[PDB]
Amino acid sequence: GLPTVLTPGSEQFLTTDDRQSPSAMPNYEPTPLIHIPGEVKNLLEIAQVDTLIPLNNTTNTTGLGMYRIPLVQNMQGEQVFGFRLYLGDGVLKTTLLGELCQYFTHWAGSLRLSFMYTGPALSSAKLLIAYTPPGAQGPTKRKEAMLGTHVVWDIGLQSTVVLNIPWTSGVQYRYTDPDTYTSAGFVSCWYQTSLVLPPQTQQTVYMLGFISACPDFKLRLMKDTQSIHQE
Amino acid sequence: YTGPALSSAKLLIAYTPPGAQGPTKRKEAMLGTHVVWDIGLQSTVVLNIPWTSGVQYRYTDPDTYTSAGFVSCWYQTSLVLPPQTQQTVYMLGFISACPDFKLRLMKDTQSIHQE
Amino acid sequence: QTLASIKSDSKHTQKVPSLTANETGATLPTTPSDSVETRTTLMHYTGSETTLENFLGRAACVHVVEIVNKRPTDTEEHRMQLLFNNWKINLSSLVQLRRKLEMFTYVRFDSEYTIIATSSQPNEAKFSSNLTIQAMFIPPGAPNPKKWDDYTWQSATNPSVFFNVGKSARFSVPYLGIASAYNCFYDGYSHDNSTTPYGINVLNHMGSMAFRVVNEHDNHTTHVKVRVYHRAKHIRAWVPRAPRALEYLHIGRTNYKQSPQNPIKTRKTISTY
Amino acid sequence: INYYKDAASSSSAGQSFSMDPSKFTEPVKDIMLKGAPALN
Amino acid sequence: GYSDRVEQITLGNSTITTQEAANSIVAYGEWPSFLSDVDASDVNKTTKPDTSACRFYTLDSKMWTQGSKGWCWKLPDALKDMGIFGQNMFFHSQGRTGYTIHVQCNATKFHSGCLLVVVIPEHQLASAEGGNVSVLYDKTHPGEKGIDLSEADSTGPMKDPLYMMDGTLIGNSLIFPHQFINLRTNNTATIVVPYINSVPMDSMTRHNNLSLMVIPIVDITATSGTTPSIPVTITIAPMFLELSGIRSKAVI
Amino acid sequence: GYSDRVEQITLGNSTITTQEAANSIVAYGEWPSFLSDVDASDVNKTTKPDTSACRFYTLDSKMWTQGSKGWCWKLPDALKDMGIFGQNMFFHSQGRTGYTIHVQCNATKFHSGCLLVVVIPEHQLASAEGGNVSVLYDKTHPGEKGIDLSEADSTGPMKDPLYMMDGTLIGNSLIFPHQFINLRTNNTATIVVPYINSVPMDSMTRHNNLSLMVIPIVDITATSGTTPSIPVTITIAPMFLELSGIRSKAVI
Repeated sequence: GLPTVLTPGSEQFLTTDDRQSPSAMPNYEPTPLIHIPGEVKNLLEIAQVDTLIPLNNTTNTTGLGMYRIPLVQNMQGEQVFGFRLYLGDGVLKTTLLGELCQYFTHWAGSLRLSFMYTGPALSSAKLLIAYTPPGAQGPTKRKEAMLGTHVVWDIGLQSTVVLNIPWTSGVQYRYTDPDTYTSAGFVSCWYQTSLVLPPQTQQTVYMLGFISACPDFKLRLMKDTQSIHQE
Repeated sequence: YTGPALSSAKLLIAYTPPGAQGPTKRKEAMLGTHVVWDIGLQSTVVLNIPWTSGVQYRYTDPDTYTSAGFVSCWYQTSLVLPPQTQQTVYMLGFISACPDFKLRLMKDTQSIHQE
Repeated sequence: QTLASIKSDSKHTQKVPSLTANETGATLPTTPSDSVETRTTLMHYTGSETTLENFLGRAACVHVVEIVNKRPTDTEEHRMQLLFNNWKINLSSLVQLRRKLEMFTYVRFDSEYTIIATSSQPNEAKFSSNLTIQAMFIPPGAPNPKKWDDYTWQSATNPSVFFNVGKSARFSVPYLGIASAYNCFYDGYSHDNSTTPYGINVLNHMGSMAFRVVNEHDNHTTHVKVRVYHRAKHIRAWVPRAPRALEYLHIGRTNYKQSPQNPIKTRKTISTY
Repeated sequence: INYYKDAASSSSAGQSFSMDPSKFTEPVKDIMLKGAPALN
Repeated sequence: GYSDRVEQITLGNSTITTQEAANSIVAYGEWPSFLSDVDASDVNKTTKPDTSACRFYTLDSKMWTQGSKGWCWKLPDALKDMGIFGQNMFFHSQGRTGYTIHVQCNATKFHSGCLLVVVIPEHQLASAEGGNVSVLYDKTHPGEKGIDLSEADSTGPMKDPLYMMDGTLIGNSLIFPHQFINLRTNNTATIVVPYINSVPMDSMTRHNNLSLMVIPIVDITATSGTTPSIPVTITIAPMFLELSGIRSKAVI
Repeated sequence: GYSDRVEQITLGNSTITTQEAANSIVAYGEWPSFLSDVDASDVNKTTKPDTSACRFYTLDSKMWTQGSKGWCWKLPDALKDMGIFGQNMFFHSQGRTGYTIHVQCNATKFHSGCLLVVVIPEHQLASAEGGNVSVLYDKTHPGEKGIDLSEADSTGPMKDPLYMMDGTLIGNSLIFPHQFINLRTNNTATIVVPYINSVPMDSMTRHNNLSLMVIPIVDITATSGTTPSIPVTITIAPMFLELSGIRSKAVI
């Protein structure tokens, strides 16, 4: 009989532990695995897939209206949209990326936004998409927005613009959950020129917002989400 | 020494090993380990207090048995200030471990409390 | 081994190691051999005891909570009545540890926790009960239980620990950042606003640890105190600083009493031995 | 000797280091205890 | 030959010349330098203003008289109005820099007294009110004015220099990079400090890195005459200024 | 580099540090050393107390004021009460030693005046009474007190410093190992003296070897103020102390 010593933690149940254990079904032979399309190895593979942003989550907006960003006629220098950038909250709370990230405490790495213009082929516009790093409020004017990271989008033949939002942080990781200290700043869009529709045409046109992780996107520590409850 | 550049003094810095009391007189102090400090151009004197012990370790906490003796300073000559000058001047004392300094066994301090 | 001292005989020279200038900020090393004649002798010492690792590597009580086994009362939240008790993690609570950590500006380590539960029955209980205690780690942004038996306790993604009263749990937690080192102090704000809170509380987002008595209500109230101990591992620290002299008032603050007691004891005269 | 894979689970090894007090005692640019005057 | 007490510091388009100085200090034995490619987490190409910012700026001098308690400045805050450096602090999300700090205090051979100049990283201040009261932004960001420990302020930080506004005795503050100005010998202190943080780069406005304190350990005095009054001048320069994340000027 | 005016003397467990000194003197160009096997006539194995005796001892300081005539100490007598050295003088029949002698006298740049420090071997003193009167033991062996040339004593030695208590003019005393303390420059004198005798070893009590005299050639004075008074401190150490002939403590 080998002398042994027990240590603190003996017989504890730790839900994150990994140990070997006896099989309840000795010599069992599992059903052979066949090729099934769509195998997933990492959640980060999923995080890189674009999903829609319910950006127009305004009061009294219903149905699919939340995923439609209105653009209209003769607006110049006006704000199209804007939101404080949160990963596990705000307008991104219910996105795929958002929900995946709600399972993690910390997040680092760049994000991508993209916008699809769905208006008439004969229409045109130029939009400014801008990102304002932490340490400032707003922007409230295009003149402020242009001082951040931005792209001017020529809504022409190609319908989609991609804005890569860089990891503008002095902190290696930010919190997924809302946090003043590690806040990610703001995202906004302004009319660079204006929406122009064919003569005598008056209507609202829309664009769709999308979000995905960049290849450099990182998630650090798993946790439960706040997006589900049970009685 | 932080007094006037025009001032001067000589101080005796002395260490008295365990097994004696005082010193009460300079004549006693001079019999221990000492240095005479010429307070001139360089402002700082360093006195290395040797491990004058028959015991390999002393207690950090007050202890008669392992007491470390006494430190004292005497006016070797006197403080001399420029003519017609009358004032107190000061010096600052510093302490540090020598390269041979050793600490042997960790314990809680008595310098903090909590309710 | 190395020498503590090297034999040195009487000197009469131009080199004077005994004179310097502390104004430089230097603390140039000197030895007894610079002031007195000396015998050659060995250190017989490695300094192992004084390593940072050994200093901050001893377990210390961090926090104590109390939870009970009691029939829920309709009029009180399960936090008002201690059926469940969520500790916000902060090593500053029990100040002996706090000082040892505050001695450095930046500290990095992995943590090891030990959790010990003890029950008591101050009432007319007819028998003891070795209650099962659950601890759940709740990272920032994770759901905070509302009820002792809430869905949150499923711990689908939250690390959790189960142990019995009289037993203990032990586990390691890797350095949680988010920075490259933990800050002991923070001379700043969460953001640029006059009314924003000042100090390390800004950065202390380690989440919280929820405790629960797993067992259903018995026929009497049982009180369980859970003591959490912490030990650092693989410890690195930067920029040492002077230890606090005055009594601490509140967690995360360097505040002290408006009329503090001078830490320095006095004597009748500078000449008193 | 290691039973777990996370580094955090390892024991508090175990590697001593030499001392380097010069960071705190001799940060002063270009000096040495030569017995030479500190300021000249 | 050369003497340690005589030195010239050239930085950008500015110089400092000293004749009575103590050897300068390079805090923790390390020079200021730029962020490496293995430290950085910021994907944005950084800006290096060099000369335009990395030059000496002088803060309004303060008078040292008997009874003075000492003064404290915060960095980078103290330089927030200093030309380009100042402006860069508000146009960038984050930045990184070391400093060269010079404390100057002239006197004659008939004067005595001694200042302690200490640079304290992350000097989290105690509120004057004690209790659980925090210190307001306005009182931790005085800019050039600094904090005069001689001036009462019921909403400010603790002022009594015995404790360096944090419950820690001044006697042990010498653990921090420091230098004395002993009017007997040197009349200036010089300290070079590398960027120190847990984060590669950080906000230049919501957070200070260094706290520069100058405390009259020994009161100023003359051999004769009335209470002396000697100005104390502080000159500070960014060493390796690296900036990132350009955006609309911060408003605070 | 180094300057001649700055020096450290380490001896036994004691040190002396000077910043304003003249180059020390080694009398007659020879260092103190131990008796060789071709000098000795004493068959008794000698004792070499080393550190226990060969350390600096300080004699009670005397004040230098205008009108002071100077002072004289006899060696080894002056050290007869100095701890171990002292005791060894009485427990041994004979002994041998050289000395290091330090005369210290601090002053400011507003002071002037000059001491002459002379070590005179076999300084046979003239009696105050002149004639054929000898000087009594008691007056040649004052110990630490020394002989104050300013103090009248009808039974003591001649006191007028013009002649160094022996009918020989002071002007020519510079033939002996000597050094000046010119308050203008140095503030201390250092003289190292080898054992000097016709006999390898000798009594430590019936005979002195050296006579240390300190004479204010130029009276102490200040540029302004009242008559100055500056202490003169003398510190002396045995160099190579060699003893022989242990016996019951001498009683005198």
